[PDB]
Amino acid sequence: LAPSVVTGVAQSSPLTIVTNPKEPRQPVPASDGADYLKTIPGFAVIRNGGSNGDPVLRGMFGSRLNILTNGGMMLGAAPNRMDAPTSYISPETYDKLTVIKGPQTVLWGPGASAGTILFEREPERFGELGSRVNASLLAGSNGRFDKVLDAAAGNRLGYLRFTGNHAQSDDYEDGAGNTVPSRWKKWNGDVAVGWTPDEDTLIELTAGKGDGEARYAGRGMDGSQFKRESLGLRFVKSNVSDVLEKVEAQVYYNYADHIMDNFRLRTPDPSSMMPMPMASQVDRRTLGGRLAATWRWDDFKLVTGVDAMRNEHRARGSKYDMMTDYYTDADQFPWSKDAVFHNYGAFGELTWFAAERDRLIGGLRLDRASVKDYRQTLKGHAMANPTANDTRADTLPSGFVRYEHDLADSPTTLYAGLGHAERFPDYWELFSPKRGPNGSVNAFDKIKPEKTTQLDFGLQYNGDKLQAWASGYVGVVQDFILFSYREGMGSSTQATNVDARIMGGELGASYQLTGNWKTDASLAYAWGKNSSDDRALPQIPPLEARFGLTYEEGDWSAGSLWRVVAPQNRIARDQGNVVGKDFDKSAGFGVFSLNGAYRVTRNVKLSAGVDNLFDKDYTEHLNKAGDAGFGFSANETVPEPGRTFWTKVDFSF
Ligand SMILES: [Ag+]
Ligand SMILES: [Ag+]
Ligand SMILES: [Ag+]
Repeated sequence: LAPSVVTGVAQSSPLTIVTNPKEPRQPVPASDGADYLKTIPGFAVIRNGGSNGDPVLRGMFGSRLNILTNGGMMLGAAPNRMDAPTSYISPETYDKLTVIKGPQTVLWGPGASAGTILFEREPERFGELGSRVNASLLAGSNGRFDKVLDAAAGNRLGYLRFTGNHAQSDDYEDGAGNTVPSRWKKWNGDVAVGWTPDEDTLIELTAGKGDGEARYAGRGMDGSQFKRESLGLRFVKSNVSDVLEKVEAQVYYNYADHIMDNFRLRTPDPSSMMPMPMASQVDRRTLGGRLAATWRWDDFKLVTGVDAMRNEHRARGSKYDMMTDYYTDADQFPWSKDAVFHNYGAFGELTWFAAERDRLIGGLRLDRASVKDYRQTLKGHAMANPTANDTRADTLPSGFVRYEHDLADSPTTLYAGLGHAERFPDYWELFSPKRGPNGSVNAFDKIKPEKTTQLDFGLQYNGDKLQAWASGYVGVVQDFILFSYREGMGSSTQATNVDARIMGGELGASYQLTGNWKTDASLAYAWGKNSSDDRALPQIPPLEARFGLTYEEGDWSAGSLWRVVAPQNRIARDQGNVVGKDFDKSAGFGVFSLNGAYRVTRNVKLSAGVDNLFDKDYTEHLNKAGDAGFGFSANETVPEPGRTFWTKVDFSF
């Protein structure tokens, strides 16, 4: 019952990881969504700067991960994901983070081939009229400073709840002593109003907003604005009848308003194809809802429902009077809508509790997706858009079966699962490519959906001294949406569909040596082949191992962590996604860290860490190339941080 610092999260039930994001984490997260996934084996991150990394799950990028917040979808607006969904999330302000690996759920929306990720806030439970507050402060190297506050008050009938944060850091340094362009700032504030007439009923209104900025070593431009607007309403009714156990309904609204320039957090590079000041503003408006019923009886549990989502993207840019010095900022022109998406779905999951050591789970969903290209003109001056105002649509079924078995002698679950997932192309796959497949007018017009078929299998072992887990996967992907970079100038990109094979897995254990000594370890491995061109997939994270050792004693704990990464020699030069491309094989490396925690009272607890103690100078295979306007040469990727120190206090009254 001593506190400690999180260095890895184990897989708790089959395919499933649940963690409390308010816990300290030993490579200290930069207050964004991707960094809180680093602690879960299977996840890697593309670094852009000091924050707003792009999460990669089992080597799978982008919307193949379905990342929800309170059930709703946040989508950003940069043409090259400079503002990925996770850049708007602050995990500390949530209560639960859940990951389901593989296409093994249909409850949370379309296209979740790689996995679904669920940041949740839980409704307040208030008996007598009262209040609660929990908060934290973090301080560290390079001006790192974080405030987080979560307060609520209410009684049996209802509650008001506020959660907020402010967080920042200056440019960090790499192990070689170089200052990396990488400073950032984020703030959020969210209210929830809860009404609970009887305990069978809950109705919750939520609203919030946030803003931020980020310097990006790995881009020619910086994020001067990350405006978020959020509205949500949720209704849960339990115990409707003897078989109807729950009914939940949900509506959300997320607006994202991103600015992107080369003069507010940097100087315009005179040597680049962009010597003059230049901003570009983009927005994303997402509206969606969910309606689900949960039926329970005998040895069965059936969950049925529908969902729908719409979203809209606009952009507008600055102009530079090149024969004067006059600059007209982007907000002096009207927005140009360029894309609208629609999806509607119906879904069900059935569970059979055969016997008591036996579970069978099946799910199915049918999705109707559609998109309309609203670009009247394109990009090199302006030119005609050959698909102006065209629509296209498709109907996509997905589902899975999964069998779980509990052994009698020893506490072990074995599971295997077959799943099939179909994903409509997202905004970036249809609008961002400069070119589509060969002989197409553009990407919007031809890029096919992506269809994944995958076998998932693994085990859970829950002893008293030894907890172990493992999940492996083999799958094929039809019409994998691939980017190829055809620099030669600037860099032009082409979207194509290819066939792919994928395999890999994660495994981990945590063994209690004595009352005071705990040890754990994990390993994550992804692998991919372009079957169409007979060559590796690009942008695949290399093999990864974590080794932790912890000593607990009464009210305090001290731990050490080794992270060890193989080189990546399977690469696909000038291929990748909307954000990055492979170019060179990566070096293996090792990073070491230390941490401690101390509980000073039932209300106050302390934490501290040294990240990368030996000031190792390294980079990750997935990080972006650093920009020529900063110090970087060709394909030199962004380095990770050198030694950083952090300390943190947690309050809970
Ligand atoms: Ag951008
Ligand atoms: Ag620019
Ligand atoms: Ag320009």
